[PDB]
Amino acid sequence: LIANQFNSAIGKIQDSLSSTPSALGKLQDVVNQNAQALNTLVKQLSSNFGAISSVLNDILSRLDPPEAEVQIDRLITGRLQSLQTYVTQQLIRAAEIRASANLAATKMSECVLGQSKRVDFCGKGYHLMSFPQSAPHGVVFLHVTYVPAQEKNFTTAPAICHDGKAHFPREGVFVSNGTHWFVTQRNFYEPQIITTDNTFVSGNCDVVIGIVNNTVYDPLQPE
Amino acid sequence: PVSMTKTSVDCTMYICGDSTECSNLLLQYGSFCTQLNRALTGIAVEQDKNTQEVFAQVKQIYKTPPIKDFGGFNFSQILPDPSKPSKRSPIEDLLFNKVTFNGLTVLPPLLTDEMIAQYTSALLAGTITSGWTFGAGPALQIPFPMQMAYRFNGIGVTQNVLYENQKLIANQFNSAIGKIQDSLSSTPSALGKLQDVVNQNAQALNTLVKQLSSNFGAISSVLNDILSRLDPPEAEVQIDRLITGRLQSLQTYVTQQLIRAAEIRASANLAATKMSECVLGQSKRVDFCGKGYHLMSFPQSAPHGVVFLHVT
Amino acid sequence: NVFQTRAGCLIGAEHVNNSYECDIPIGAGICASYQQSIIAYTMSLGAENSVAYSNNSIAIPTNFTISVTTEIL
Ligand SMILES: *[C@@H]1O[C@H](CO)[C@@H](O[C@@H]2O[C@H](CO)[C@@H](O)[C@H](O)[C@H]2NC(C)=O)[C@H](O)[C@H]1NC(C)=O
Ligand SMILES: *[C@@H]1O[C@H](CO)[C@@H](O[C@@H]2O[C@H](CO)[C@@H](O)[C@H](O)[C@H]2NC(C)=O)[C@H](O)[C@H]1NC(C)=O
Ligand SMILES: *[C@@H]1O[C@H](CO)[C@@H](O[C@@H]2O[C@H](CO)[C@@H](O)[C@H](O)[C@H]2NC(C)=O)[C@H](O)[C@H]1NC(C)=O
Ligand SMILES: *[C@@H]1O[C@H](CO)[C@@H](O[C@@H]2O[C@H](CO)[C@@H](O)[C@H](O)[C@H]2NC(C)=O)[C@H](O)[C@H]1NC(C)=O
Ligand SMILES: *[C@@H]1O[C@H](CO)[C@@H](O)[C@H](O)[C@H]1NC(C)=O
Ligand SMILES: *[C@@H]1O[C@H](CO)[C@@H](O)[C@H](O)[C@H]1NC(C)=O
Ligand SMILES: *[C@@H]1O[C@H](CO)[C@@H](O)[C@H](O)[C@H]1NC(C)=O
Repeated sequence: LIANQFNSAIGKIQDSLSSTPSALGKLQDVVNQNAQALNTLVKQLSSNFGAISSVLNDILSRLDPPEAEVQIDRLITGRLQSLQTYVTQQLIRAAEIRASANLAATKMSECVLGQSKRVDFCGKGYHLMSFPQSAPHGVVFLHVTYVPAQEKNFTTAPAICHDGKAHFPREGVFVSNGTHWFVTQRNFYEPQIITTDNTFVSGNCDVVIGIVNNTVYDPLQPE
Repeated sequence: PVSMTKTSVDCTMYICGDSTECSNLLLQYGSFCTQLNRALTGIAVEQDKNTQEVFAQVKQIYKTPPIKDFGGFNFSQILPDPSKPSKRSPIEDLLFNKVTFNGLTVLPPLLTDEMIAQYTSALLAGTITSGWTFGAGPALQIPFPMQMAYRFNGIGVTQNVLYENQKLIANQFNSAIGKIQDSLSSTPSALGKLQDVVNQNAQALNTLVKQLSSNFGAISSVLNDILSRLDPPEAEVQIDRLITGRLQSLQTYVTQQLIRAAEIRASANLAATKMSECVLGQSKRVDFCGKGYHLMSFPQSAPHGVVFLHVT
Repeated sequence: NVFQTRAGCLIGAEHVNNSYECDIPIGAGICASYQQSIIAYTMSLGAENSVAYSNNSIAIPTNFTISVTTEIL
């Protein structure tokens, strides 16, 4: 069943990526920002900035150097200002991209090379494993996680009183199905008979609040 | 801090006011402040993205039971108070009380303070009634002492200690929760981090506005005076100097805003990580969720920020 | 027709009592979407949920799903 669920999830992920054009919007946003910055930088070359013309060749072939120097200086000032603006924007965007790349490297180290206990760091749910995938100017992580489902109601007690002693669950939790009491793991309903090898004794039945009466099986009594 | 105030500054109204000749002269510089407007709008959108990433992490809006009996622990200082006409917890109210044209506009945030308070209430109710389960799937109810027994077991202490000292631990928790409010009320410098962001943005706007009274070598710092005292062929010379100075001031403001927005985005990503790990679960990372061995965390909304109560 | 919000006022969108997930952010809790005309509403943070809590009730999953999600960086 787990293998079938894993295969179905992989197929659904592939279909969702194929049928939705907005899935990869982050990389497209980065590409669009870079391309638009380049386009603006190039289009800045058609501005007079106060000069007689925006073309250096026209200014050169129309005026003598002593009078064309002012126009060339105005063009130089404008173009240098535009280039500095572009460079500053590129530096800021590069810093943002470096932060994103550091995050991606951390996710690759912790989600793929191992199992991460960090909540929601490697996908929503209890992280099981991850698979890296290459993308143009980016990385796509396939987070495989365990999502519990089909829960039901149980009556729980903090401890079990037996022979004037308090028993606490060693690994799981005490539950009741209506008439009997069992001990089951916290993330999955696998009830078991309350014995002395899955509970531990600490004190009497006078300190714990809400302790209930039940019989603790002893595996040695039959023999 | 999570987000800062969203400011939109217009080119033609700031540099040139309502002067058509100044706009015609400004057209010669190209598309400098199409870029400036775009950058400011991008920062404005990023602020709403920060708030969404921090607070909008849960899908459902969980509610606490009408009868609030959690085995001696009481959360009256962090649960919403229906008596006030704000649906804020007392600590959130104290936090909201501690914090104190020329083409400039302030865009209201996408999420109002009441909606952020609803998100915080949903997270608190989920943590109280279901522990860390609601952050990783369906919300499974669990008695609060039993959840604290799990959290005690998560730091290397057997769960019988909590059951044998339940009322003592509840008393200690309540006392610390009350001391948090007393310390916040009695110390005006507690919320310095948020006030720094507020002060920096206000100072930047004030300097940008005060740059409108600079001559920049022109005969006057008022464009109307230059237009009313000179003919075009001479007035354009003065208007050029004014345009250069005002444009470079606006570019400086935009660059400073971009860098400070990068700062705020880094802080908001850290806040989102802390909400995902310290609040929605129990973290084994040392000093990430407060000094000591982490037991749990409680989020609280603050104006342009988030406050975590790390129980350890 | 004409609606007054905190972020200015909106002309050409019909204000409704209903609440849906935000489609086009307007501001101050107001969002707009196309249904057939353009409607403006107050965004809903999610479905209402109230988990039944008592001192002695627990919920334990009995079954599970393996879920795979994508994260792009
Ligand atoms: C709670 O669990 C117990 C233990 O499995 C159930 O008792 C069993 O009931 C079935 C059906 O009547 C019998 O065939 C078994 O012999 C019983 N086992 C024992 C050990 O007595 C009990 O019915 C369950 N109760 C509910 C309400 O589901
Ligand atoms: C659980 O069982 C214990 C005994 O194992 C019960 O304690 C008895 O309580 C009665 C009524 O107060 C006393 O007269 C007895 O002396 C107690 N016995 C012991 C050994 O202390 C206890 O009441 C039971 N709990 C429930 C809920 O029925
Ligand atoms: C929860 O703790 C709070 C601490 O503020 C208690 O609220 C105060 O209770 C005293 C009586 O003990 C009243 O005089 C105050 O007016 C209360 N303050 C407020 C703001 O309501 C509250 O009683 C405690 N709850 C329980 C169940 O013990
Ligand atoms: C746990 O969940 C899986 C699916 O998530 C259930 O498998 C289904 O079982 C029914 C009943 O036999 C079949 O009709 C379906 O085709 C199965 N689906 C899949 C995907 O295999 C499974 O039954 C659940 N377990 C229990 C005990 O209810
Ligand atoms: C448990 O019982 C409560 C009682 O109100 C009910 O609301 C809830 O749906 C039940 N839980 C399950 C998992 O069926
Ligand atoms: C749960 O609440 C009821 C009602 O007061 C009480 O009688 C019962 O003892 C409580 N259980 C525990 C374990 O505190
Ligand atoms: C929206 O709901 C309120 C309820 O207070 C009602 O008075 C109002 O008329 C409704 N708006 C419209 C457009 O029907």
